[PDB]
Amino acid sequence: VSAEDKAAAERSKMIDKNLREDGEKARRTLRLLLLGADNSGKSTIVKQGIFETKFQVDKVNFHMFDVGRRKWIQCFNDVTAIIFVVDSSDYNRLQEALNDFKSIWNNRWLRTISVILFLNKQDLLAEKVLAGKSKIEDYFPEFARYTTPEDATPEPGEDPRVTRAKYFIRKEFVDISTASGDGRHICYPHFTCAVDTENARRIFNDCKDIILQMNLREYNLV
Amino acid sequence: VWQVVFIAFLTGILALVTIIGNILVIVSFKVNKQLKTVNNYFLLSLACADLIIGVISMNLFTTYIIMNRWALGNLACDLWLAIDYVASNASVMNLLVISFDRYFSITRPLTYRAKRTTKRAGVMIGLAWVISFVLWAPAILFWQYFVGKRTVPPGECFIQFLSEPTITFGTAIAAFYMPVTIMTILYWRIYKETEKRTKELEKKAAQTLSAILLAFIITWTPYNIMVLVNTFCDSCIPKTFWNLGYWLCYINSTVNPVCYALCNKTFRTTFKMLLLCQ
Amino acid sequence: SELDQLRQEAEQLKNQIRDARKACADATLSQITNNIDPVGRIQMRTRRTLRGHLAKIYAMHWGTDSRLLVSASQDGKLIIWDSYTTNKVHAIPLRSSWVMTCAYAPSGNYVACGGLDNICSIYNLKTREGNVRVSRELAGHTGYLSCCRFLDDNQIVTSSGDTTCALWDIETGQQTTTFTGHTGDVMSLSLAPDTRLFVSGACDASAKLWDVREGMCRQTFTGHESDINAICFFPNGNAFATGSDDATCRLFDLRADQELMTYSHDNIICGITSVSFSKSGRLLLAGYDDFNCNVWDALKADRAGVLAGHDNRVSCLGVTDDGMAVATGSWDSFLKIWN
Amino acid sequence: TASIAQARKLVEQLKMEANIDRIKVSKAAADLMAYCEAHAKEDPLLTPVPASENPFR
Amino acid sequence: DVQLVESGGGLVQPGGSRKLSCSASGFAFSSFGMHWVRQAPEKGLEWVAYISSGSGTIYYADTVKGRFTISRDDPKNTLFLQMTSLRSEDTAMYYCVRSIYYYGSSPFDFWGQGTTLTVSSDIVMTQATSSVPVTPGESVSISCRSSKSLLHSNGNTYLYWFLQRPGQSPQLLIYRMSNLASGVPDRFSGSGSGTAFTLTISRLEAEDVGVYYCMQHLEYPLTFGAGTKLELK
Ligand SMILES: CC(C)CCC[C@@H](C)[C@H]1CC[C@H]2[C@@H]3CC=C4C[C@@H](OC(=O)CCC(=O)O)CC[C@]4(C)[C@H]3CC[C@]12C
Ligand SMILES: C[N+](C)(C)CC#CCOC1=NOCC1
Repeated sequence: VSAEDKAAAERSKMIDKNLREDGEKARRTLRLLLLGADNSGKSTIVKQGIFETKFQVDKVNFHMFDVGRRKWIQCFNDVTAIIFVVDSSDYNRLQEALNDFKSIWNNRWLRTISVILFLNKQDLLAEKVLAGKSKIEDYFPEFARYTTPEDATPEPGEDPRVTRAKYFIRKEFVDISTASGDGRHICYPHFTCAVDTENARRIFNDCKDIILQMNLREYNLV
Repeated sequence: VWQVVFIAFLTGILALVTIIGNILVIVSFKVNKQLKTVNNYFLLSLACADLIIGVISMNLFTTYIIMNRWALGNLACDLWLAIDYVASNASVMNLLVISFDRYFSITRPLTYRAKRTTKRAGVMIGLAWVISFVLWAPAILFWQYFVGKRTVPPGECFIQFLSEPTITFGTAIAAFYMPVTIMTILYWRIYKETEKRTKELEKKAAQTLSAILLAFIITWTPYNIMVLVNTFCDSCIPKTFWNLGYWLCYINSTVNPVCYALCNKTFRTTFKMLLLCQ
Repeated sequence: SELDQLRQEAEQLKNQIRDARKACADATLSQITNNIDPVGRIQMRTRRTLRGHLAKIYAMHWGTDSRLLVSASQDGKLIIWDSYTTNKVHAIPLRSSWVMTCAYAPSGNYVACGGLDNICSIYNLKTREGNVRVSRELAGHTGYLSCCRFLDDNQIVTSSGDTTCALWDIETGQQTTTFTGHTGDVMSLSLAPDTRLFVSGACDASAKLWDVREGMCRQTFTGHESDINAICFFPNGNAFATGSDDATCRLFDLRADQELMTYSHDNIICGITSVSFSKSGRLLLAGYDDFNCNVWDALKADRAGVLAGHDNRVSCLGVTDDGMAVATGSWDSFLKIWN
Repeated sequence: TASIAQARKLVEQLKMEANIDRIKVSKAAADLMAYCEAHAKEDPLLTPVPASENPFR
Repeated sequence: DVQLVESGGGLVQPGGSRKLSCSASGFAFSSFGMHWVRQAPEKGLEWVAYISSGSGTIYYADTVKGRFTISRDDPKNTLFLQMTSLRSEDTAMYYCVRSIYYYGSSPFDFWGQGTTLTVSSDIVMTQATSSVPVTPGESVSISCRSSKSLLHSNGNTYLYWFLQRPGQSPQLLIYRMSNLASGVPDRFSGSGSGTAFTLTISRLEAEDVGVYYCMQHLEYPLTFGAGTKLELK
């Protein structure tokens, strides 16, 4: 060890010191992936190449990334959750939304990553089922066999024929989620609109549950 | 000797599990890079406390109950009494840090482990050993040299303040009774949050909770009950029963790698790889 | 007619290419090479580990002097390494944490990086002021950048997820030539030693040779069944090797214009993430998804060694100019220098 | 006319690749073979170098 | 752009104290190590102290150890030299030097102007040539010698070349015996081996006249040569 490479070794030690101080800061934030179609309205979820948005709920930092079949999906292998937005109003693209949700759920690099599901435009599907519009049972040939409509119902009241239209679309995605996964990752469904302002809390409550399951699994309490 | 060697054989067999059980925890922390986490720091320090018991405490105690009298120096049993009592104190206090670590990692899954770092985990282990060392080691090495003189017979070896009901009851609360209230209170609150999560969206919860709190109570409460009646009474305990509860205190050292490390699936996979694919 | 008549001409042209391809395969390359001694068991051991990355390493490039190397990770850091003494020469923060490629200039004055931001950022190292500053941000690609290589201090070629390849003038910041013709997403890119040609492997199970000074696809190679993730060039400059997701490496020849070897095994199911040749081209090193690399015989098609030192997916690979070291980065946030 | 223009461009690209000079594999095989024997002594991976000249000891 | 502005100096009684200062502007001061180099009117170039980046390594000369203190203020971009118990031997001009250390770096690259302070097992570098008459258009070779082998086991020989023009701060020409510095014309070259060094100038012209200095970086203390003055004809 000469005089100069001793000083070069001291330069490196300052670099490891600066590399570990922001890695601690990087470990304090949560990374979220945003996915959805063009009509999903995924930008109007949290009122706050690649588009990155910052928001804080109860003093923990969140990081949401919007990009824009998907070869780059292996980059988001260590994310906390994936936020998927569905156009529940547009019944034409719902089967495409089921097929797109099938690819995310059954992906090789997303076998342990939870998905937070936002059925966007839930007010718009009310007017398609309360007023005179296209029949929901036409596109999906099993709704008219309305089943267990309002099997359990949590709403103060919104013309409960709308609620069965809500529950059938929600059950078409949970059936995909419970088809495979073996309990490693859990899909959380929610109903959202543009006027809703509680979307940041719903991700915060779900991400708290996701970290809780990983913590409970290493103590064998689940 | 043809019939009483079964007591000698059984003690060394269950001691042999303790060394190989604890050593497999440290080498799993080394050969597996994924296990080198802050959460697993307390598992290693518990194994370090339990390694001293397996190689020193139960090996030297099993000569005491075979021979039936002390066969070492007068200033050599006190060192054993200092080492054995501190390491057993360190084992319980390491469990209390784990109970606190599991409490905040469940109730605060987003606001606790981010602040906890390698510097924060150092003082968790440090006071688990310093308080263990301070409470017992000066109380045994510096007792005959401070108040009175030697009081134990040359043929026996006890902590030499068992007769005084002033510091024996005080240390019994400050080593077993106070920590067992915290571990029972916290783990019930941990089980409460497991049922709360499932209701919002129960089988393995009660299985691990019972195994944690019964492998600790059963292996320790005979000793801490027997030590309290010797504070006021003198010779109301048979020596056959006293050494039974004294040796039950080392069974917790045996099961600590099982109920705390092997609950993690990552540790269980690394245990099978080292045991089979040597 | 119209599209129906034009589709018939493409089928006849495709049949003629295969007919001309079959007329050149007089004997198998594996048949001809079955007269030389095998290399035996190649035993390479880890020499030192470069630690300091806190996320998955996605890219690594050697320098020209074979002592400096730059590594790209998901922690938004570019680290220049002194591979002889483990020392970190530089730590370059990145505006984006999603980088899929990194490059080192042959002169050593510049490094490059790119990823999901669709921008090739070029950083100046040998400046005044004692700091590393970004000197150029190249924009114009639509998809994510998958690979980038420096032709010189003022020219760089990028691979992207817009199914195209580009050539840039760094001083002007403009796209000099755009390379079109692929169907799928282009994953990797290798440069000939004489710089006049380069090859790219895409997600359409096809590899295409391009002329940098003309902009036209000279040749097209189709022998794979899945996504081609990696490509490299034999040191001769007239052959290249492709790694794919179908657990199969293949060697192509430019002048023969067909496949030459197929590197496969029954116990290998995982795909190939990176490929690299040796100084003489006899050894073909490939990185896989089963946490280790495999050393193949480029003439004998037999496995000659396995480099198992990583506990996560090997993502990048690199062999020095003098052949004295092999550097392997992976998703376990470590870099291993093998010898 | 986008489908016609796409089909017409593929034919012209196919014609530029269907008429090129090609050699046989046995000449290409010998070129890759003899390249290795002309550089086998310059490969530290194939032929190990003593640790005196190793910069990674 | 890069500037190292000095302050302090003056006429000090013996036994007094002074605090020289150096303001740094135009470069990252935090990542650079700093050195104080004096120059007596009746002598050459002498090294005083050294502070590293991050202030974790500090070295002093033997003549000033115990009474001189060197410190830096990274947010203020200013390094200091607290000098106590002054004698007549400390009457000199005190230059401030920036320096960086990594693989391929060029330390001692930039010098500043100096404060004129007036008070009322070490390797020896030998520059045998003192005054040399030089005509323009010719080739001049300057040789330096040491008391040890300045080549290290990592293939590095630690020999530096500086040029002091009249009324100007010294400027780095060649670092590590073979590599040219930034902004230096390509006519300068350096070659040699252990204990034998040679600087070569080809086609000498104007603004290439001064006292050339020979400096070693193998081991602190940092020792300079006597100097080789070049003059016109
Ligand atoms: C029965 C007695 C003798 C046990 C010995 C005392 C200590 C070893 C224990 C008892 C209470 C424990 C404390 C209980 C509560 C907290 C607050 C807790 O606060 C946080 O969670 C901040 C986050 C972080 O730790 O970074 C930190 C651990 C700490 C100090 C624990 C550290 C270890 C303590 C002091
Ligand atoms: C009882 N034995 C001597 C076998 C080991 C011990 C001890 C210390 O006793 C404690 N009670 O609770 C915590 C420590």
